[PDB]
Amino acid sequence: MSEKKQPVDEDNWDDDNVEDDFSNQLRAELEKHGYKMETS
Amino acid sequence: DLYSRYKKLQQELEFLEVQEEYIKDEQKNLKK
Amino acid sequence: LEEGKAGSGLRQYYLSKIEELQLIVNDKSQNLRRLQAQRNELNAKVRL
Amino acid sequence: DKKFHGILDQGEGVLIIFDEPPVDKTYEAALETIQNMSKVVDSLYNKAKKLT
Amino acid sequence: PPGGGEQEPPPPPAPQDVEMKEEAATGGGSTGEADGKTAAAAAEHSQRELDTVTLEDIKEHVKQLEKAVSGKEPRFVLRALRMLPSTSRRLNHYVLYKAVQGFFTSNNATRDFLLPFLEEPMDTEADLQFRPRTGKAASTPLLPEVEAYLQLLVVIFMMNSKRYKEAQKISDDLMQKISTQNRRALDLVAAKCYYYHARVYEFLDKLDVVRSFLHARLRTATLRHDADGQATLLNLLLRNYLHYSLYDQAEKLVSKSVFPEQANNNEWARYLYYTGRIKAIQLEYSEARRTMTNALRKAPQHTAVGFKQTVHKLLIVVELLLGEIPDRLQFRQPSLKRSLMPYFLLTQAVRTGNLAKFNQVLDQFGEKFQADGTYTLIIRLRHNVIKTGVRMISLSYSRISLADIAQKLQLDSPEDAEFIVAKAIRDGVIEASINHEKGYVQSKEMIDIYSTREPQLAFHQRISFCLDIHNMSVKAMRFP
Amino acid sequence: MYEQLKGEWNRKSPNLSKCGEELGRLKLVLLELNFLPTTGTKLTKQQLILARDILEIGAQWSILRKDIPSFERYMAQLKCYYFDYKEQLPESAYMHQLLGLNLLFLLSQNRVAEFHTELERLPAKDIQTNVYIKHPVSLEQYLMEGSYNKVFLAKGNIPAESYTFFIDILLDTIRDEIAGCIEKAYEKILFTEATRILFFNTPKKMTDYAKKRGWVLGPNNYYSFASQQQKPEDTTIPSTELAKQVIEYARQLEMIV
Amino acid sequence: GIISLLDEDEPQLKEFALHKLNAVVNDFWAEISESVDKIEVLYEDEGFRSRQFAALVASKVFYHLGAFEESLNYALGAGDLFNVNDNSEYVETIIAKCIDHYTKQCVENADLPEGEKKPIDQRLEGIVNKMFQRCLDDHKYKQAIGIALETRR
Amino acid sequence: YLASLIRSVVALHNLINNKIANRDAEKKEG
Repeated sequence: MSEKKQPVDEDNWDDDNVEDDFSNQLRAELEKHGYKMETS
Repeated sequence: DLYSRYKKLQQELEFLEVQEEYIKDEQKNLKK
Repeated sequence: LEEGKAGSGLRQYYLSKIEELQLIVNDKSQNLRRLQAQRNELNAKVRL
Repeated sequence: DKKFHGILDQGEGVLIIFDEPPVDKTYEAALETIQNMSKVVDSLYNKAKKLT
Repeated sequence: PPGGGEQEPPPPPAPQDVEMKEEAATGGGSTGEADGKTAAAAAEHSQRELDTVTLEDIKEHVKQLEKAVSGKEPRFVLRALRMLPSTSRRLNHYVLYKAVQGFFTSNNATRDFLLPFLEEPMDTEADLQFRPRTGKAASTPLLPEVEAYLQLLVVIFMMNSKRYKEAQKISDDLMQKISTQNRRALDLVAAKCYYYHARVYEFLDKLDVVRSFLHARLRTATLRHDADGQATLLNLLLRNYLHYSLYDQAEKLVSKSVFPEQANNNEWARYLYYTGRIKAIQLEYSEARRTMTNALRKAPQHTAVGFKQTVHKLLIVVELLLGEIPDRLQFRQPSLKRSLMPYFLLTQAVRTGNLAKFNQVLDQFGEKFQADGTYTLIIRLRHNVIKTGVRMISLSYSRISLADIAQKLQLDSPEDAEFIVAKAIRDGVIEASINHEKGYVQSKEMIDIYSTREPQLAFHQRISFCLDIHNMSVKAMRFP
Repeated sequence: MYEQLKGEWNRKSPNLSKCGEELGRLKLVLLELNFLPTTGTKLTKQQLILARDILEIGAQWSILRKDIPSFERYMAQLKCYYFDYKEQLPESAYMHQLLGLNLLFLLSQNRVAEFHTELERLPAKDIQTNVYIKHPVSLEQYLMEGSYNKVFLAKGNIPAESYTFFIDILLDTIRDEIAGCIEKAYEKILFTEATRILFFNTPKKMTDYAKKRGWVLGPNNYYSFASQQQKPEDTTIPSTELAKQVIEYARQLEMIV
Repeated sequence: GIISLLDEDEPQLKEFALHKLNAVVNDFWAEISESVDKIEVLYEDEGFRSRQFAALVASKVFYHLGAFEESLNYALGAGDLFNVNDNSEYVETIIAKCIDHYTKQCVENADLPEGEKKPIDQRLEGIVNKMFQRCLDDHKYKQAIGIALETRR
Repeated sequence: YLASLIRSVVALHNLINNKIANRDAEKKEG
């Protein structure tokens, strides 16, 4: 501000928003989708 | 004299207040 | 007095407050007089 | 491939052809408004520089 | 010793030049500015004083160090005097005292000897006109020294400074009252020290007496002379009255007004953040999400560093309670990164409907949550996550069965799955229909929003707001 | 000195006759030191601490007579003692649940803004400790479940104390909400569906619902007729008010001019 | 909540009420805002001895809430207690709204020109000449003729 | 639609060009 209270108290990082969605959902993913062939 | 000028200071104030209607009403008619 | 010169002084402030507001609108009409005189000069230009 | 305009129906088995390709209100507007953003962004260099 | 001894003389001339021309050129300039015109205010040196002190708040203040004796405080505070143009000799005397530091043995006249120095402008007989210059002489020497924060025996001297600074308040209200306009200059100056009033107390204890002194100064500025004064006091209010209990939430209703006109800019943007955390504990999301998003785009310019960054962290708290949010790493800063790491994975557990991941975040990151004081939401944010999941499924599916949504959202029971959707329609979450036999949930798509009707009704507020900006442009264009 | 005061505190009161005499005894205290503005020398507040104990049981007597203005008077005093400028006072075992007596009553009147501000004074004290406050804030989580069912599961064991009067109001305020929260909008709900939440067996409350709702009374079933409900168009009149908008719209364009 | 203590109808406690009010009202200025409806009951009651002082604190919470002419309605309605406070800012506020209402009422009556005159309370015209004795005591002639032109009478 | 769409662009012509031209003459005069 610098006044008042607060002074007292592409990129891959941009792509990480979509990448972190892959961390908790469906991995990447290859091996699992590759296993879906012979399952059914 | 303080209340005396209190009644003397709104003349030019109201004179300039009506001077606002002066320029407005004149420039609108001059516009047309 | 104190009724008073501070109270009437507050009266002198409201007038100066309205006068400053009037002085504002005066300056608001000063460039507006220029915009009026401009087109009025253009009103003389179309006749020129 | 745009060679055929229409839609089918799987339940009752009927292919219905419908089209309304032209829109002159939306396309000629939104494209200019996106361009209008480029007119302001290019002027943001004038704004911020003249003030400080 | 010979090398370090010769390097001592050069630096002090630097404050003897730029810092000399700080308060002498601005104060001497504001002299003729405050004698007339005095329109508005303006008094452009008032905002110039903001460009100085805030720059001084970094370097050099008055001190430093700088390898001087800190004799700049007694320098300008004596011999005001003042009189007709002979006051230019007082500035000449201020230059003569500069050579005393670099010639004779230099001594420190600050601290214990500052008590008689604050009485000098009243003892010089007389000021005789501008209190802000004496207020500046009672602040710019003393207030930047507070950033040392030694806390030993000088805290009462900072209190003695505010004592004579309250004597300036005695001269603030009593004196003038006829086309003053110096209070508007003081409303910026008296705000800073009033923020320092909080800073001095915050290092010892909360102020019970100054809270009563706040309401006294709050109402006395209304309606007689108020420009930005009540707003800066309202900032002091919502600041401490939020962090400290209680009832101060609804206290804002009787203070508003607004208070118009908001001054100045980002001052009211962070104010919208202060009252935003209020509405955050009020649980109203619609008004809280618009006041926080507006506070981000209306707050310039930083840097540095974490002031705007850390205040933006707690600003998206209302977005975590909305139920619709993306990942917050787009607002991340490399300096704020390490600090928001417990707060980063937090919203990552909000985007997921996992109960084990949501509970592990509160357990591991609870150490950071204690300093935030945000535990109020963590109990009811579980219901916010389950609304994010049910909105994700209802938007991605026409019919969604209660048996299929049970284990996918791991509700594990049909009974509470019916209790979720029952109060979802009460909250207007989804239109999904439910047929009760076993039962199951058979819904249908929602439509008729279309184009004609609703989007054109919103355009009424769009253009009516646009023509208000036209009025904001007409008002702004008429000032020059 | 003064008294006799606590002699009737251990025996409480058989009826409201002794409660009126205890108020007359408290009236003598209000005519001397009142509630304030005596800073002290906190020794003069020792009888005010003894006053807190009889004001606590006074709220216990005020909630026993069900009178709302009487309960809020004795409670506000206990809240002002904790809101007093002197925060150091002898601790009482009832200090926890007496805040809940007002907090659970604050939930009975359904104040969402005043609920979280009550926890704002002591946010940390209501989490790691004070189970008396922790149960209703956990019960508020059950209201978001919703409960319905979980309420009686939390009602199994409570000290409480005195929460019985407020939870019965919490009952009745949920009971009329069962009729509202079920529909709109569902297609149909069977008889045994709503009967599970209504508990009892065949009370006159659901017989009253079969009438007051209206809605519909069907055999062994209920309906949302008619229809879903009333099927709002909503109106074709707003086509006229949009022209009224253009009136002032051209007016805002005429102010430029 | 000190408002809950007002349930007693005896005015003897109401004097101990306002005695608590006028002190801590700094923090309770927002708290008394919901009690304004109860202040109206104490003012409209004829058997209330503090109704003269109840109008004082009524104008306190009003002027605090932004009410100007509403404070003047309970100013003249405060009896002699409205005339007895010369202290600090609270005096000059209410009397300025009273004098402005006084000077615009006299000019209004001057345009009648005669007959059908509006009722004139003794307190709005009283502070005029009563406080004018200060001009006679302070001997200042500039303020003497000043009020003379304001009243027009 | 033509109202709201064009008035938004007319505003973009009115607001932008005015603030530019006004900030030009205002701050460079004194």
